Amino acid sequence: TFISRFAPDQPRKGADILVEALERQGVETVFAYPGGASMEIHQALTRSSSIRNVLPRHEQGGVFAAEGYARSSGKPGICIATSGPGATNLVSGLADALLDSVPLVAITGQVPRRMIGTDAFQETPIVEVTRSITKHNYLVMDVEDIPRIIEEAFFLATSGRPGPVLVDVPKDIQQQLAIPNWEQAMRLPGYMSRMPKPPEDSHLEQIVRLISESKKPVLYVGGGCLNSSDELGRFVELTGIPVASTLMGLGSYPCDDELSLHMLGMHGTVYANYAVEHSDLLLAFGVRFDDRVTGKLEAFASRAKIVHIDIDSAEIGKNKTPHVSVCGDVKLALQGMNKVLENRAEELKLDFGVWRNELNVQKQKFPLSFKTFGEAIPPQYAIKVLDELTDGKAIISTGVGQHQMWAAQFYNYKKPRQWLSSGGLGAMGFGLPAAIGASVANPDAIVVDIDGDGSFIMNVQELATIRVENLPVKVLLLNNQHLGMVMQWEDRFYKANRAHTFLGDPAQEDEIFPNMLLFAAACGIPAARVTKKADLREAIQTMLDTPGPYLLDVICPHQEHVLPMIPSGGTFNDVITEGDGR
Amino acid sequence: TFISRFAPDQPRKGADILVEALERQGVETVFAYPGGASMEIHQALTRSSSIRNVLPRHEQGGVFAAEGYARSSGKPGICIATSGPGATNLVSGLADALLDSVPLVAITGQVPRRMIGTDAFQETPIVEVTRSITKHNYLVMDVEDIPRIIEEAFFLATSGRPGPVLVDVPKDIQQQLAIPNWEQAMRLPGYMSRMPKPPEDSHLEQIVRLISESKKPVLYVGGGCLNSSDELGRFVELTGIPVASTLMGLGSYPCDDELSLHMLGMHGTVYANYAVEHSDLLLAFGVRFDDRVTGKLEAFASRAKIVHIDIDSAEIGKNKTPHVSVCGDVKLALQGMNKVLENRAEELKLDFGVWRNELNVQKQKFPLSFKTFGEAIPPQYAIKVLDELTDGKAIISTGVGQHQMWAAQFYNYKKPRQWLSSGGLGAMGFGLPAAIGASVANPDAIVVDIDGDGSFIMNVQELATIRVENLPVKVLLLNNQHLGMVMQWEDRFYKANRAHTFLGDPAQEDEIFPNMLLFAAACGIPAARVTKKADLREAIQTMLDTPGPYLLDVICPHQEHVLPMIPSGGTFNDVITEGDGR
Amino acid sequence: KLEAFASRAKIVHIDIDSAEIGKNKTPHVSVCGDVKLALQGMNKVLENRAEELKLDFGVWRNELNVQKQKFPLSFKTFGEAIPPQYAIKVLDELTDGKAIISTGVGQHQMWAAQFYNYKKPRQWLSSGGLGAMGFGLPAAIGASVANPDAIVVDIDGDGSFIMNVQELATIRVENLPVKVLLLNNQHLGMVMQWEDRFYKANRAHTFLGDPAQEDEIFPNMLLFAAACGIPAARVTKKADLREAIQTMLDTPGPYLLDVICPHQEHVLPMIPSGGTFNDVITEGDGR
Ligand SMILES: Cc1cc2nc3c(=O)[nH]c(=O)nc-3n(C[C@H](O)[C@H](O)[C@H](O)COP(=O)(O)OP(=O)(O)OC[C@H]3O[C@@H](n4cnc5c(N)ncnc54)[C@H](O)[C@@H]3O)c2cc1C
Ligand SMILES: Cc1cc2nc3c(=O)[nH]c(=O)nc-3n(C[C@H](O)[C@H](O)[C@H](O)COP(=O)(O)OP(=O)(O)OC[C@H]3O[C@@H](n4cnc5c(N)ncnc54)[C@H](O)[C@@H]3O)c2cc1C
Ligand SMILES: Cc1ncc(Cn2c(C)c(CCOP(=O)(O)OP(=O)(O)O)sc2=O)c(N)n1
Ligand SMILES: Cc1ncc(Cn2c(C)c(CCOP(=O)(O)OP(=O)(O)O)sc2=O)c(N)n1
Ligand SMILES: Cc1ncc(Cn2c(C)c(CCOP(=O)(O)OP(=O)(O)O)sc2=O)c(N)n1
Ligand SMILES: COC(=O)c1csc(C)c1S(=O)(=O)NC(=O)n1nc(OC)n(C)c1=O
Ligand SMILES: COC(=O)c1csc(C)c1S(=O)(=O)NC(=O)n1nc(OC)n(C)c1=O
Ligand SMILES: [K+]
Ligand SMILES: [Mg+2]
Ligand SMILES: [Mg+2]
Ligand SMILES: [Mg+2]
Repeated sequence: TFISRFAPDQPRKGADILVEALERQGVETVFAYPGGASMEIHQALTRSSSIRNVLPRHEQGGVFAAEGYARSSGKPGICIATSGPGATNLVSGLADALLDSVPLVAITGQVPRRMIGTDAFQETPIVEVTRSITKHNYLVMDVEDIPRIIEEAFFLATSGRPGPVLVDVPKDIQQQLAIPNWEQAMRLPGYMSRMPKPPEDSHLEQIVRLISESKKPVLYVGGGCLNSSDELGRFVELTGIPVASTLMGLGSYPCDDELSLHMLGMHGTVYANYAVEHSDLLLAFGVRFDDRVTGKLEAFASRAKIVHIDIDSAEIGKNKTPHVSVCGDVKLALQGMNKVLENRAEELKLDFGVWRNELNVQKQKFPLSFKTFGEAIPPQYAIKVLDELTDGKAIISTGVGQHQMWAAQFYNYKKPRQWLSSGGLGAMGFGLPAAIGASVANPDAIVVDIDGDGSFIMNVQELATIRVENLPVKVLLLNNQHLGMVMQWEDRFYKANRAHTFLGDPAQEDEIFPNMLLFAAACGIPAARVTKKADLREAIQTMLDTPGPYLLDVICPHQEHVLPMIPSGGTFNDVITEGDGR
Repeated sequence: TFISRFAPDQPRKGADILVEALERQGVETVFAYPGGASMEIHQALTRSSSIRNVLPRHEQGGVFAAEGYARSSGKPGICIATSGPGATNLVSGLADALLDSVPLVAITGQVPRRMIGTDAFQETPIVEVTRSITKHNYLVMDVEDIPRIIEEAFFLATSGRPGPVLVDVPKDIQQQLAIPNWEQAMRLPGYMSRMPKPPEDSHLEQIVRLISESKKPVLYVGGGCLNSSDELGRFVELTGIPVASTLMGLGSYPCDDELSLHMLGMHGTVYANYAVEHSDLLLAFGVRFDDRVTGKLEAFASRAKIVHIDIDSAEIGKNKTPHVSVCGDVKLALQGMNKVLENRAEELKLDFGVWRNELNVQKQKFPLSFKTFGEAIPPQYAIKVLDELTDGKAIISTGVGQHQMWAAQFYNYKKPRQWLSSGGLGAMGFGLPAAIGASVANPDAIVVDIDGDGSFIMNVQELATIRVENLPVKVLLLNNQHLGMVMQWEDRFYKANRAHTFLGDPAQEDEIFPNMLLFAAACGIPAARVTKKADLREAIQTMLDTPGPYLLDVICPHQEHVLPMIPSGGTFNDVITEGDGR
Repeated sequence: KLEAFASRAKIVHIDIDSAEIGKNKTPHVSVCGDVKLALQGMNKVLENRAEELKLDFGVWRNELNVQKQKFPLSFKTFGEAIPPQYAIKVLDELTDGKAIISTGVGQHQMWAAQFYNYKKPRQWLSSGGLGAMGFGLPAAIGASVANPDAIVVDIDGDGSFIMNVQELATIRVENLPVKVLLLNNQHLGMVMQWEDRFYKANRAHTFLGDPAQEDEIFPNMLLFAAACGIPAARVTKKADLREAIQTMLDTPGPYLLDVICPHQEHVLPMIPSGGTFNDVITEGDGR
């Protein structure tokens, strides 16, 4: 039973109605940056004793924090911004959430209704701007629509394929007095009629049949499995089918496990891509056959009968055409298949040990590798040490680039929602704010932002947020003084011709620039720099053991290349295994 | 005669064609941040010896810099970004340029043509997203359309009412080899047929007639007059009509002049708003009757015959209905009227000395004012000292808020394009990057960013850009530890109830947080902090005399309110002249 | 050509749509509002200051009345053939200018506007901006329902009329006294006219009759009416025209009068599209 701060017959501002609507959705935390068109909402927030605001220093920091909050918890992330420049600053985060299917509700203040379309002060047609980069959006045109729309927004954001929903609220609506009706019915008849039914037995039996008839099966798991770790683990025990994961699905199956092929794709392991290449049965659970993974589609799993289970019908048959498909929750499909695989367990004689042996040979001949030069610090080694010292239980957010790939390759995530990273849009500056959101959602957890010097400085202002909110966010800054990923492509495809990839100061090219330590000191955040590999272990330990926020500046040689690499649009035969920029 | 780096019969990459197209437009400087979808363009830039790139640390920094470049020169500003997260990071700047009518060409890399619409890696439908916040945009679908589209984009951005134009270029187009045709004809038959003709004599004679029949005329000038300072000055000499300027029109008429009523509007001077209120003839040249200026439209210039000259027909009669109008270049209209006003100079007996005396009485009774408390530093006084020490010849960019209004009130701009400020959208974080663009465009000029601690930290990463590019950007940071403008509205309309407006650290509320000096030190930028009013003059002098970049942290009491103030939607009778938050 | 239009005039524009004020022609004085209210206000002033003002544009009116004598609306009469202009002029006389007139689109539409003197507004129903054929007959239906006691006449062309000929059924079933004055030139006249002046009279699918019997009137519109139980007749000689129209009016209920016209007629005068007043065509047809 919900308790309101207002009487059932007591008229209150629309802004107060909007906040209570959030309270009735179980919202405990918002990321809101005040402005003229949203002042009323911010006032209403202070009257709430159950909702806490985390003030960012930039709205992009706000929305990225909401994403980190969502990704690390499974709850919807909520961010609030003012009209105009506030709203437009959310855009990268909205697109980010849509591409990675992250549940998000974004609320923006708007100019009064009568002022709309007149090019008014701080006015932006944000609904028009964001229609193609949100799952859905709204323009509230009456105070009485607030309870319904808020309920619909949370429902749409969290159900089916999750995604961002934006609600635009005109200032006069916020100021209007009304008595809300919470027993309103949602107006989503089309969306609800197309909601996937629970998986039928006939479809599930067909899959189990294909498994018993295969000899080289491979699991291909992604973001859709983040809530099915238990079910998937049970499935693997009953089948013994090796698991390859996408960038978005890391941790769904334990990375330190024997049957883990780790990540597949452009920078996936040789043995993961091998498995898919030579498979005769491909179990695609919660994936979307993106080109980072497939490369040339005609060569991708060319020998396999393909099973695709997705909650979005639009994804089934989009790029790769499956032989067998199921449109529904992969969690329910796994449960159903587990029931059958156990009751008919000995009737079936599942044993892909010969196939697993073949893959384990590839794992020995072509494992993940890095080279150590003198006392210089290998970024791969740095991440591997972090894994050991945190016992693989840390929440890891990243920026985008080389360090991102290494963070995915050399850390073994035990559970889902430990790995927070921008995959589809691949937005730099994501790491630090996402870590903020994750730490708020998980106060007792070890939270580490593995960032690059390019990505880190993009939203460096959120260091202030971290200190003020007293969040124990650790920053593992891998500093190669470059935009590494772009620099790598220059080396392989443009004869190493540098085109604005150096981030330091050409007047003092051997000096580290900027001095990230002083960025931290500005925000009262303790920090240090390590350069010698011998001192690295103790330095990371110090970062972890020191209570509160910490910045560790890890200096790396920039000549390092992410390996292995399948060129864009290429095949497994085109995989690059050796070489750098020396 | 233009000289190409390629033979007329030599096939070259589309990216090389795009860069030469910029060269043929006279482009000398771009603000580009590299990414996968735009690597080809960046490669092509290095082969150019006439175009220089300024690498920002954030694309929003890039686009804001392009704006500052444009506003301070009258040339189009050019920014380049990669696909996806690069493109979306431009959005605030695009909206900003559209609302303030700033000439801008934005180029974004895009995924290959065949990949469009497939939710590909780093793909954003940026044309769809930005259609409502640009003057026009393009999606290049063939390499042979590049010369035409680039030419059209620059033409559209700089002609008529200036504005931002975005050109989206797919990666495969950049890589395709072709022989460009530069003699292509632009496909803009509609736009060109609606281009305003030069002002007719009959229209101009009607205005001059109204002037001779008036007794209380007032000039109402704005952004449209930025290229007519000479013509406008000549006009004033011949008429003796007092001048009121918008936030966007500052400097069109010299602020230190006797006939200057300074700024009108919400935070305009009492005597400027008085003049308009009691005028019988309102000469609206290059303005758009925004609500910051007019307040309640029915009360705005209720006794005046209104003359409106605008190059955009859609602006004439939008909010306020004029008696006489001219659709065309205000520069040409001024020239025509000057010719008549001089030939019929003694036939006309223009003498509004009685009206000017009435206004000068209001100027004595209600001048701009500030109070000095002990040794604390008045922000108004700080800006006034900067004016004296730079002799009013400095280029001034600002953030958004209280400091912005004070920068407009207490600095007397002699010429147009000294004043760079986000007016229509009012985007924070604009100041520092805009100063960067201005300094690149004007290497020998004194460039000063008058910023607030909220706005400054939003794009603080561009401090790195400043040092690396060795730009003599001065930062006058007015630090009140708050979001001042919002805090002011809290005091007057919400009983001073603080809702997330404090920017410091509540654990050490008397300590200045963050330490902006260390932000500068991180980027090797010399800096200092002043707290006592007695030391202020010497501190600013040091900032100016010190060669290169400099940050001056000016500590101000936060209780200050911007005055005077006409409440939103109010009239002249509702003007607030006294009070703060003490 | 906008640059030539009223090039010597100070322009006053009163419109209730602000988007229309300054769109094509830039006014010196404008009022955004109801023209009805503007007229009322100006009338009050023009009467109170009536003798203070000495308004007398008799010299200007004399100059125009000279042009009216030298260049009036005209048509030519060939033998016993029926001039469509004359047909409409006779309808005006016999209905005393009090009839509601709907039209199709084309030559007959222009003649209906030129040679009928409408006394009051909302007598004239015609598609102007879009200019949609097949408008006449259904519009007459709507007008007759709204104005049961009024004389309603659809002045239509054989191309426009047949486009929605099915509404003849509607007319009979609803027992509406809709009169149809069908001006039949066996062609798409307006298009045919442009062919004559701009394409050397090269016919491109403008003939509406049957090429196997090109002198026979096709289709037989009388039988269209008979199908829907609507009394009808056809007139060909100018001498019988007056009595035929009278019969149409005096006959209670719906009626179709098929008026046969020579197709060589051109709508005059004509200013070519995008032209000026100096480019006005005053003479010529397709003979
Ligand atoms: C520099 C860089 C390099 C990259 N290289 C790689 C790489 O080498 N390898 C790699 O894998 N990725 C790589 N990516 C990431 C890549 O772009 C995509 O983000 C990722 O591959 C797609 O993840 P996904 O296939 O698991 O589908 P997701 O984007 O995670 O979407 C989840 C899918 O499952 C469905 N789904 C959601 N919930 C359910 C449910 N309950 N039941 C059933 N279905 C559900 C959804 O409809 C959707 O189709 C890289 C990114 C960057 C920035
Ligand atoms: C916190 C804050 C407070 C503000 N308060 C105020 C205030 O108190 N007073 C104030 O004035 N502003 C204030 N503003 C700014 C305000 O929102 C607008 O930016 C500004 O008032 C509009 O400028 P403008 O009227 O000159 O037209 P502009 O936005 O500058 O546009 C120029 C106009 O002239 C036309 N034009 C352009 N070129 C030509 C040409 N060659 N010939 C003829 N016409 C041309 C254009 O079509 C356009 O209509 C404030 C902004 C902020 C952020
Ligand atoms: C906002 C933005 N701009 C540009 C890019 C393109 N981009 C860029 C410029 C990368 C290099 C990132 O540099 P870094 O220092 O943050 O990390 P690494 O040096 O490890 O690559 S990665 C990449 O794909 C992007 N993903 N996001
Ligand atoms: C990106 C963004 N967010 C929010 C606002 C709304 N806003 C805010 C939050 C202002 C206060 C700015 O604080 P400041 O420190 O930069 O300057 P002052 O303290 O002098 O006001 S001003 C204003 O209109 C805005 N204009 N732009
Ligand atoms: C539905 C439609 N199609 C085509 C046209 C173009 N059009 C055509 C084909 C006209 C000739 C109409 O023939 P008509 O018999 O109805 O009238 P006239 O012979 O008097 O011109 S008039 C004209 O502008 C149109 N206006 N409407
Ligand atoms: C924020 O912009 C708006 O909401 C706005 C656009 S038009 C219009 C009448 C309004 S408002 O309702 O009357 N609030 C307002 O002007 N302001 N102006 C401010 O600072 C100048 N603030 C803080 C407002 O709320
Ligand atoms: C940048 O994104 C794209 O341009 C892109 C989307 S789909 C597709 C086939 C391409 S690309 O032409 O083949 N370049 C590319 O993949 N990448 N990938 C990169 O890093 C992973 N870089 C730097 C690219 O250019
Ligand atoms: K930033
Ligand atoms: Mg780097
Ligand atoms: Mg401040
Ligand atoms: Mg005809």
